[PDB]
Amino acid sequence: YEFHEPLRRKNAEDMRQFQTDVIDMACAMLGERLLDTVNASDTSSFPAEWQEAIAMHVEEIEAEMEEVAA
Amino acid sequence: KGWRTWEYQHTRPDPRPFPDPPVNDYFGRSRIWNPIACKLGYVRKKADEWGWPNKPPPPTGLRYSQEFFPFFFERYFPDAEVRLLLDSVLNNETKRPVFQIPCSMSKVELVNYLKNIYGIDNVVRVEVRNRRGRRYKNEVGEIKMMDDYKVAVVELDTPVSVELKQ
Amino acid sequence: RFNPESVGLTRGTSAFAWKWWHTQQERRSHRPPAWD
Amino acid sequence: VAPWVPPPRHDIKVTMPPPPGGEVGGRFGVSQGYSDRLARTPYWKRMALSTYKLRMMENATRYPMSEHRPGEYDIRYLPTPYPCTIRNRPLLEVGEPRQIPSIRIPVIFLVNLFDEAKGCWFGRRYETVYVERQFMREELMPQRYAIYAT
Amino acid sequence: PDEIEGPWEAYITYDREDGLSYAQSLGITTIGVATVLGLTEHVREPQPYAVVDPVYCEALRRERAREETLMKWPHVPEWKYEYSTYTRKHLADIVQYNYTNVVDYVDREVLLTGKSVWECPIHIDHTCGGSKTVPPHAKKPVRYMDAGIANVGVTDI
Amino acid sequence: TARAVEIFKERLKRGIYRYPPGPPPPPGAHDKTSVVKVELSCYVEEERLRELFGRYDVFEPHKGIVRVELKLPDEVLKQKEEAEQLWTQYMAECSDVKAYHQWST
Amino acid sequence: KNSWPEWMDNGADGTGYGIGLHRTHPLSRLRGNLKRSPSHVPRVLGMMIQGVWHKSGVKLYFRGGKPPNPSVHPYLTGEPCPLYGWKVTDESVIRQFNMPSIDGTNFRYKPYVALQKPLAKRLFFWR
Amino acid sequence: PVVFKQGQGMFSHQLKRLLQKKSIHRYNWDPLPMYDPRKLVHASRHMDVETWREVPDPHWDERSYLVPDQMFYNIPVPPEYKDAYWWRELQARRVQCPVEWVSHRMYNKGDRQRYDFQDLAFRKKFEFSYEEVVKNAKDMRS
Amino acid sequence: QRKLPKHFPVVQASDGSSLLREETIACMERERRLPHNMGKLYSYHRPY
Amino acid sequence: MRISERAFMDIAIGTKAPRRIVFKLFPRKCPSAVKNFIELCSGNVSTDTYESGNRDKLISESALPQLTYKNSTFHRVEKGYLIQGGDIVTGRGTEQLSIYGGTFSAPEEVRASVFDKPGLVGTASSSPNAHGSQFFILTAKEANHLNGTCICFGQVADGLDVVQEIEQVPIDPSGFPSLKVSIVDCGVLE
Amino acid sequence: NYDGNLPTHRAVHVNAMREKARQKAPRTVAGPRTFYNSAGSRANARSSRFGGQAAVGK
Amino acid sequence: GGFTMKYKKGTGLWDEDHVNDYKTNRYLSARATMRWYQEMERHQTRNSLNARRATQ
Amino acid sequence: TDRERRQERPITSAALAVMQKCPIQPQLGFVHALPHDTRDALLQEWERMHHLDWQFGKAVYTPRSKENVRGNLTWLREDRHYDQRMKFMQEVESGEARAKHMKLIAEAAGN
Amino acid sequence: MVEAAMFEVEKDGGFDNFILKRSGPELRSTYGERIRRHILVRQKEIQKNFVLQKQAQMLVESMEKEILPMEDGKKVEEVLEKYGIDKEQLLRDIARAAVAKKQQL
Amino acid sequence: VKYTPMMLNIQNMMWWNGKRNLYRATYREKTWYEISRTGAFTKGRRPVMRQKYSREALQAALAMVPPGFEVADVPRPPQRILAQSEGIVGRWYSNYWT
Ligand SMILES: [Mg+2]
Repeated sequence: YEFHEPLRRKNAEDMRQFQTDVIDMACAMLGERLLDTVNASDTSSFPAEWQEAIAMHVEEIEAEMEEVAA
Repeated sequence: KGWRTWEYQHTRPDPRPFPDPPVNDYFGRSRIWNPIACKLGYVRKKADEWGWPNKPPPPTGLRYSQEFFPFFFERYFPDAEVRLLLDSVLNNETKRPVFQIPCSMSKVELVNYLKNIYGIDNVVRVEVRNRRGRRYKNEVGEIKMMDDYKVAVVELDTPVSVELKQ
Repeated sequence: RFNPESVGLTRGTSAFAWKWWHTQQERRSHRPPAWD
Repeated sequence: VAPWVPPPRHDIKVTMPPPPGGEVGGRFGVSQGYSDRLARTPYWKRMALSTYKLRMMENATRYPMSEHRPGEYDIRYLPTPYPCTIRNRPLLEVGEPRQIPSIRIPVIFLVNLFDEAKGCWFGRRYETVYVERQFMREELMPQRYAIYAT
Repeated sequence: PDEIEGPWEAYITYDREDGLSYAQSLGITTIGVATVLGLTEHVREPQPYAVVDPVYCEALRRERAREETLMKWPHVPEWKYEYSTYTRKHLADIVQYNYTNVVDYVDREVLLTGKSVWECPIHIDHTCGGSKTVPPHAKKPVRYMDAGIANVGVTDI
Repeated sequence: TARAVEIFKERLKRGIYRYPPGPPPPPGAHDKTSVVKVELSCYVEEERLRELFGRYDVFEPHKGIVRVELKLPDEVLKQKEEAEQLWTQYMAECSDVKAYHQWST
Repeated sequence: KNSWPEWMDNGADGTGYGIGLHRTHPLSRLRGNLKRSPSHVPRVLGMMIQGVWHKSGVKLYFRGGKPPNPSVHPYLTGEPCPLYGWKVTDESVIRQFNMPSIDGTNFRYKPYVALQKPLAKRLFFWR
Repeated sequence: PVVFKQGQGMFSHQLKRLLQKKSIHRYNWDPLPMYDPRKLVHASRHMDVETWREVPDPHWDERSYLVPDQMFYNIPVPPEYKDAYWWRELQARRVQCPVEWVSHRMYNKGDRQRYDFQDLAFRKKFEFSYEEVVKNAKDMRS
Repeated sequence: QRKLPKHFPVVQASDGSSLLREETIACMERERRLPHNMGKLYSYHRPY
Repeated sequence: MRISERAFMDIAIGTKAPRRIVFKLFPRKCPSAVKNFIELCSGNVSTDTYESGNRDKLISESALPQLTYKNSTFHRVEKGYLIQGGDIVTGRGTEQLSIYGGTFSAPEEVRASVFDKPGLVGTASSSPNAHGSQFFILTAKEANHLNGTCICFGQVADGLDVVQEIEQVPIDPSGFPSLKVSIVDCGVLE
Repeated sequence: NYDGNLPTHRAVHVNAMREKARQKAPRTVAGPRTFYNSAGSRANARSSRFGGQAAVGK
Repeated sequence: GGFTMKYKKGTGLWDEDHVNDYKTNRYLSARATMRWYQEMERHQTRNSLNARRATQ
Repeated sequence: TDRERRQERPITSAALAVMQKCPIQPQLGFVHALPHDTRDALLQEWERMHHLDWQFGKAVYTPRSKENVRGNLTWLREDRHYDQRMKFMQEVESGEARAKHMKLIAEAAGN
Repeated sequence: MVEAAMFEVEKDGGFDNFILKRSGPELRSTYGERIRRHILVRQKEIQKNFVLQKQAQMLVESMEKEILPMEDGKKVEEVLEKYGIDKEQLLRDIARAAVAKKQQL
Repeated sequence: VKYTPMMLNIQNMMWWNGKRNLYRATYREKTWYEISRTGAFTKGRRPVMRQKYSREALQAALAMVPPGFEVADVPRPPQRILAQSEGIVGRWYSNYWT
């Protein structure tokens, strides 16, 4: 048991991290599809605070891109 | 240049320095115990312990526990040949008799032996010496050697003696 | 002339020897109580 | 000491012994396979566990070929129980110089690659183009611009 | 024997616990010339978790390894001609190896008393300690059709 | 030793030992499988049986089948052995009758 | 490294106390330097024949004369210490001889079983 | 460390005869430090998120490949990783003894026909008893 | 036919079991080293 | 120990309020296990050491594991089968301990044990002859495979809802309960 | 590429000896075998070149 | 091994034919003659039985 | 830490039910099949700079969640296998798989 | 490797394909065995990542049915909490997708 | 290794000097003299199928041949292939010698 337990423990941690990565990739793809639907269709936008936070994060990401470029 | 190897039948000759047998023929005072272990030792040990190969081997727990027959018998039915040297306590009141002990026992083991099997409860100290077994030759000249022993001088509190009726 | 593999280690060293001479629980996050 | 000895390789028949271990994938040098279990099994038990159609299917011979290693002869029919060396032999023969030319291998392209110095396309997407071995190995393959045409 | 094909029992281990339900739903009557007789659920005792647990299986395999090692190693042949070759000594060697004054003393005492002796007063090791070199489980093989006229039982030649 | 060894073998067969002190899980809890016994009159190929009894809803090469074990009953096996002995005796006897009466005809 | 402790190689005492070949009980937990491998035979034979010369100027295990027999040495029972003489680490090694008592019919048992005078010097007694 | 020289004394007279003893032999297989075989019992398995432990996959247990071993006697590993244990299988199928000690079976026709020589496994094949041979011949009437 | 050569010593119980084979061998070796019936030794090389 | 027929534990699921579970022991059929359980539920630690005492001992008596069920945990819980706990040397589920010493044994009591009703308390043991402090409350309906292995030294008279509540705790990948199910106070109702 | 039952040239043996002298680096000394290997170094005064190694053994 | 006339071995009217017997004597006693017949029959029977056992 | 993050943001029952209703499930035991080497820190940090990590059959394993998909043969194989799985699921939900199975049954019965 | 081995790699269509086609004693290289273990582990990881992407796609297509109109932020956050998604991380990946779209255009 | 002991004609035999060459087979099923006996290997003046069947057994062995088979389909195996015949077994017509 002292030999075999760490292996199943690592397997359980791998399953937990797999579920976490599934959730994260699903969130990323959900954001992608929502943005695509918004910029494609008409009269389908985000709430006020949502748009404000999205614009702020876009500004931050563009600043980070300019920093890693220069 | 090659040899005429077509004239000999395929048999291996003996080496020129012929090896001596592993059996030790020396029975003197500097007799050496052979550290090299052979297959026959293991075979005889298995056959004596659990009847190899006619009986299945006991599990590792029983083999490594105190209930394995060799250890069980050595504990409950001890086999220690402690014999008294009469030349120390015969017609002389001495405070330190002399015993012949198997070379595997120690001072504390001898004290326990004398205290429990015979009841000698007054033991001050023990001085042990390892002596080679007594060797001799018979009429035909064959060399014999008795089992090795240990001379143990055991100091007591009260002097003891054994009286021989004249 | 220049036979390091034939000569002994006392007379020469090979390219191999010359090259290899140089070569040869649970975690819990804790924050200091000093800061807020 | 071996407390467990692996069974004979490819012993999946009821009446016939397994093929030589060298033919199955073990060591060569043996022109016949032996199975201790099939040998110890009495003849009446084999005839009971087999039927005539199954017996003939197991007797089915592939002489002079081998069913487990396709494209080559069988080591039990070769003079030595080792495989024949006329098919899988070294690249150059004894006393032969190396004069192999530069061969051009087919390669399936994955992107529209355009050489700018020559001003022309290496190959279109999903196009089988014959390119140089070293070029494909060191430049096309690592960039994942193309894969081998198989 | 080939004329009595007899009933064959096919035990099919299904992946799920719905076994024999899918079978009765299929409901085959013949397959080739087999004429399937019946389809039942093979009653068996439930295997404990020890059969599938890797720790328990590793312990059992360790025990089996130790048992087989103790049974197989070290390998010593049951018999060979070298045993009977090495355990042979001459009469002078036997007398020189095992001898005590007991035999002569018993000769004198019996001559003086008049008693009878039925067993030797000393144990004679005819191998001169060579039989201790042969493993204990040794035994000679059975030889068939030997080249000897002794088994005939002749009493006049 | 023999008595205790047979007792310990019986104990190990049931699987009652576990390093972390505690009772093992129940036996029929992790099985998750069943065995169907099919009675045939003639020998059928294992591949045939597997392709005819496999699950049509499983997209796997095994098709819900773990294994197929064909067996002859003990009575049928003893019957086959006795019939083989009788057939050998019959062949020998007919050969002997032919060879004995060949010369008188 | 080695399986046996390092005081068997160089005793913890400045004089070299605890040097030699130490045999251990099979069921004991201590480990000694008595090994019969083809690699350990040289040093075992060296300790048996040549001995061991200490830097203090004394032979610790075998000065001379009759060589010791490590196969019959009493089993190891502990380790040395600077405070006392010897620490008994393994007590199950020491044979505590213990015999039963007269409880029961033990007063009638004799060394021999009964089957259904002035001594003189003789050369031989048969039985 | 300990050197060996001639002697000419009684210690050397004893050593010249004691060093001729044949030490006990045992064929030890090559260890597997890189590819631990008993480490792959947890490889290629599904786990139940309810209890966070592996599932006793019958298909896994059935298709598993057994790599022999001296202290665990064998290990079941997934067949994908079985290619790294091709030499231990050869060492296990081979006789656990130097071939010179048993080579007397390849030096005569009788043993060359009676013994199996496959992966260097000097194991005797099946042999009918003389009574069995006589019985078969007499039943066949030839 | 003998299962052991005619010159082998009989180390076995009366019933045929080999439970005390090694003990019998040790007893025989001890008796060869020093028999209990040994009278007065005449050789000039005596143990004492 | 007829005076002590029932004990109680205060189980806390992480940060929740302690809930009481009351047992009911059978000292007639198995005195040793019941006595051990009662002594562990009691846990008299009234041995108060002084300054000079600590100075001459150099080691506090509290440095060694005390024979108390207090501050223990339920390390082993599987939904639908049982709940196991009661470790002294640590809270991980190994290295049992008893009042008689390391581990006790009682073959005449083990041979007569029968697990056929839920809410039955037994001693969680690795082998039938090595019993310690670790106990388990059976939650499943019938467990007939535990007949000559453990010893059922009583049942639960009050707290089945507590058992079912601590059984529904999710298990984390480490094989332990996600929430630390502990025993904040144990005692005996004489 | 067939021999023709012809002897080998002398340069073959010369190059073989050169390769042997180059690969003369490793050692084959064994511990317990040095006792018998030291017999080539006749150090006892009882050793004889023409008589042998008879009188040196005690 | 090698070439030996197996096609002639066993073709005579009796067992002693086609046997390379070079260990005989000009005078054979009763025991010697009995052993000679025994060895001829034993040679034939051992050859036949060993061949049959190997083949089967 | 990762344990704190997991206790902070747990997995919901709906997401878990979706992940379990997914047809394919992963196998996580491959990290145990990596070759193990007892390599010291100095030696490994020297090889990392001298580009000896991928030489002589060696390699460097780093866990990845997203992978570049272009010409990836194993990814294409898994994609084709998933397409075949979806086709088989469509067949078995339409009922033609049972139709073919019953056809095989009737053929084996008549033959 | 050798020149014939490189030709065989080009024939098989990849170093990984060549190594995996060679089985056991056919590939008698310890370097080959190490690289084969690495390739097998990496293949299993690639299959794991494929399954991961499929799970993510299923989650997205399951949660899109309610978040399609995104008329109310509270209505969106209800589904986000029911499926266990961090709103800040969602906004951050939306911004990353927007920056990527700007870079693409 | 640049020069093998087989080049220098060094006689290394177990019965001669106790040594054996490094590059050789431990077991040899057939020695060089048996391999050179091409008359007993190939089909030269030597029968290969020893079973002589009756007229009814000949006809029964021809019924298992599938319709549409011709003798010209089975080629003569090369010289290095052992000339042998397993008798009347399954797919026996594929054997040129049978
Ligand atoms: Mg000296």
